Parts: sequence; C-alpha cells; structure tokens
Amino acid sequence: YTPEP
Amino acid sequence: PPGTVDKKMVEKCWKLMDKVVRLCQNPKLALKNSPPYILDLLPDTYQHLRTILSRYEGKMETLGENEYFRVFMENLMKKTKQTISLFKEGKERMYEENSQPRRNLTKLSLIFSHMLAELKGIFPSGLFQGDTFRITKADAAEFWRKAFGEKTIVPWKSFRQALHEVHPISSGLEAMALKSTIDLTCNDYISVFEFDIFTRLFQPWSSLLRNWNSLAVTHPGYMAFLTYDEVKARLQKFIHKPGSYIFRLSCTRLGQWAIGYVTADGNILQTIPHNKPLFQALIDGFREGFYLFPDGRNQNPDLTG
Repeated sequence: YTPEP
Repeated sequence: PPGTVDKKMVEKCWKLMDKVVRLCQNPKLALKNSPPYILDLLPDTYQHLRTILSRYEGKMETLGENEYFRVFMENLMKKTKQTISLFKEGKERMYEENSQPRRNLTKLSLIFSHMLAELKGIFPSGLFQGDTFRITKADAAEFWRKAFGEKTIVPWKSFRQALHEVHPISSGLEAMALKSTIDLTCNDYISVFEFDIFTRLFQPWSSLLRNWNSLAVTHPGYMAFLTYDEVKARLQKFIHKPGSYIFRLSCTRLGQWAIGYVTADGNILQTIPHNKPLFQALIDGFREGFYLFPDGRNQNPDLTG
C-alpha cells in the first residue's frame, strides 16, 4: 500500500 | 447450536488442513505468495488453535462448551472440506487463470483469512474474550449490547430481524446483498467481530444502510471478495486510462478500505485511506483528478449528499 494521492 | 468439540474433533481438521496444504503446493497453481496466502493461513490457524488448546489445559471441556468456538470448528471443517472438493470436482481447470474452480479457491483463501482474523479477535492470546469484546463505534456498540448483550455470535436470521427494527431493510434481495457483505466467514452467523468490521467500514451508524447503499450496492467501483493481486490485474485493462479506480475491503488491515487507481505516469497504486470516511476520500479523489472513472466507467456517482 502507498500514501494517498 | 452445533455438536460438542473434543480433542478428537481437532485431529480431524488438522488432517484436513494438511490435505488442503499439500494440494495447494502444486507447481501448476503458480500460487502467488501474497495476502491472502492459503499456505500460511492454514499453518497459522493450527498454530493458533494449539495456543487455544494448550491454554485450556484440563478445563478442556469448558472450551468444548463454547458456542462461538463450536461454530468455528464446524465452519472450519466445512470450509476445508469444500476446498478439498474443488480439487476433486474441478480436476484440470484449477490451472487456467480466470477459471471458476480457481477464483473459488481465491474466495476460499479469502474466507480463510477472515476466519483467522475473527478467531484471533475473539481469542486474543488464545483465551476466550468474546463477551468482553470492545466494539468500535459508540453507536454500534449501543445497538449490539442492547440487542444481544454479551453474546459473541448470533444466527444470521436473528441478526437481520434485530437490525431491521432500527434500519429497515428495503427487500429480500437487499437483505441477501447485505448478508454476503457482512458474513465474512460465510457461516450464516454474525459474530461481534463480523459486526464491528461492517460497522467500521460503513459509518456513521446513524445512516448505516444508506451509506452501505451508496458505497457498495449502487457503486460501480466497489469490489466484493477481491484480493490485492486481483485489483492489480483487473485495472490492467485501464492502464492507458488514468483516473480509473476501484476499491474494496483491505484483507490485512480488516475493517479498513483499500482504493486502487491508475496514475498519469501509468502505474497502479493502492491506498488505505486514513482519517476520513470513505465518502470523502472518494469525493476528494474525484475533485483532485485521482479517482474519476470507477471500474473504467465514464460515468461517476455524485456523492455530495
């Protein structure tokens, strides 16, 4: 998972 | 309720998980090694049940009397049996990606992962905590305890009726929709764990069902029993269409949302939104250019209201 845009 | 669990009941499923495992060690499956990974989940489950068993030293028949646990052990043998019956009744077609018996295995993998989460949340440290469970949303808490007391688990029907009194359910087809949104372990029982995950995902309690309606029943981007790799694969087809997004329940951070979307530099990213309801993540994502075409569709739901 990655940081919100 | 279902039968007494003895020590001989557990040797049964241990043997059945073993058969599931060896069946899943097939090179032909080309089983991706990522959550939910059946080849870990099964050993981990046995592992956790050893823990439960080793702690119910001697009083091993106060445990044999636990309702939730008697239901669990039942479902478990049930699910492991189904799974075994796929490899049998599905022979060769285990082996094409995007074939029935192979998606069903993923579904089953998924359910298996929900089971271990439920269990671990009801038996943290391997010792029963079902009736002392902290429910997360104040208002959902209120409802449950004021309708089921300190019960860990109800039958589905029971739950449906109870919920209906406060949040009426439009129809039988809707009820059925709801039932498979919330019954993560597919056991026709709703557990306090099951209930908390649903109530977190679909807050505020005040508009619960309206919320669920807009985000799942009527929403093109919602995906049901879908894993991370499945989201990556699905959104491949829109690789040249940045803004395309879907979303689903996070499998590893249970009770939270996982949005997947195609970027303008052309990769496929996935986030767990924090500190906002899903409504607002999705509105802001639209407003900001990141979440524009749900599952590829040009048309995108208005949720501002």
